[PDB]
Amino acid sequence: SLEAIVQNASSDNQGIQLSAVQAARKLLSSDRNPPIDDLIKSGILPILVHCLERDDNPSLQFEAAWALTNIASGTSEQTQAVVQSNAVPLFLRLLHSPHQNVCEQAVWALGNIIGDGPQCRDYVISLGVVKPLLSFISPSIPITFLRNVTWVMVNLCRHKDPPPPMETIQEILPALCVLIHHTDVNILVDTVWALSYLTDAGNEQIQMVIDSGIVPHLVPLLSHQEVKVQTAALRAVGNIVTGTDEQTQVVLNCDALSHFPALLTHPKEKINKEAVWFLSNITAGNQQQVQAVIDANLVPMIIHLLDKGDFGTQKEAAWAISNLTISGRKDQVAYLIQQNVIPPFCNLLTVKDAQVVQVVLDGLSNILKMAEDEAETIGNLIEECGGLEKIEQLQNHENEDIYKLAYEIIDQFFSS
Amino acid sequence: CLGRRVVQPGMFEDHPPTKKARVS
Repeated sequence: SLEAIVQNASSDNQGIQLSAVQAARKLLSSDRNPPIDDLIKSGILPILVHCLERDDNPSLQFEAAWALTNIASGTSEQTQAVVQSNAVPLFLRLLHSPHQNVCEQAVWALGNIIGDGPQCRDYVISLGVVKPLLSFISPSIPITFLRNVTWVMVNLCRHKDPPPPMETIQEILPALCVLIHHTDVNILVDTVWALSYLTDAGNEQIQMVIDSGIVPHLVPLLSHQEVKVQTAALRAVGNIVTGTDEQTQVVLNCDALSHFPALLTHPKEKINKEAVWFLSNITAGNQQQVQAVIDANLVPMIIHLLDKGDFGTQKEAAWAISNLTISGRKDQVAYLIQQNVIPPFCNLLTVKDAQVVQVVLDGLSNILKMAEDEAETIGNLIEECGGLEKIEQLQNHENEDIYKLAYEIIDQFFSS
Repeated sequence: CLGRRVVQPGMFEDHPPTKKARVS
């Protein structure tokens, strides 16, 4: 029973301890629904944390660290019970144990604690976890241990309020440089996900990622054989291209766009959608970035998905089209018109997502304002496909911005 | 408003876990 285990664990004799703590560990590691609450409510936690101090019995340290790892794998309440027992400084001690299993288990437990949230992340950081954690990365490290290390690194990079300290990012990025040249799939996936959490942290974090030189190593993973690596890399570079034009251009300079035909035609709708999201952040850029998308032969594929993709992909393709009109030249917009953008663009005017309707109206407005002489041609194209009637109907839409813009488009371009 | 957009809900949902138990 738990009473028995607690009584045996609190002895001053390390053999009785070891016996009881192994029993608790077994309770916590034998299935996927462990009795965490019952072991917390038994009072065992400060006992396990004390066991962590016993450098004379490494087996005891290991069993207690495993038990605490699994307790800290549960909810925030359970992780926090572990944190409030003072486990963190002792786990950081055990990062220097001569015993490999104790060391790895300590890394694991700290992973769960850091994962609970940004203030736990920053407490563990402030006590100096990063330098000893990165000191494990070596040619000789066992691969399972290295995978746990890079998972912990994912957790050090994630959470955003606040994002990790600048100094920590500076310390982690060289480790990510090393690890992104790895061939193990889980290491790559976790490395790229850590980078993607960093590039979502702010434009200054993006700049740090860029300044590390790692982007040219990240872009070619969009064609990795493993779809998990592909999608992680798409997230990482996509977050970069949410930044400034210069930051986006760093990515474009690596020939990113050549990897997208295979993503726009991927069987998985979610990958089509994510790829179009990326490209819509490209076409929101300057004239040269719009031209890069054109030159890469991606516009017909975008328009095809605007017409025949799942609705999620279609929404993203609408953004791609409309964003192109922010800074795109008259000739670039004309190329869109030649590629038959108008009918599938207009088909979206009737959906219940008011955001998409606004996006498409904004795009049609910019297109008409841009096509000085051709505005009559384009207007007739809009009329042909039924778009004009849909604008007329949107004059009755609930949303002021939408029906305002519909009135204005009709008055400015369909009232001659 | 037109322009760049952050990663959208429903994207990249196969993320690494924040926590793992060690099961035998």
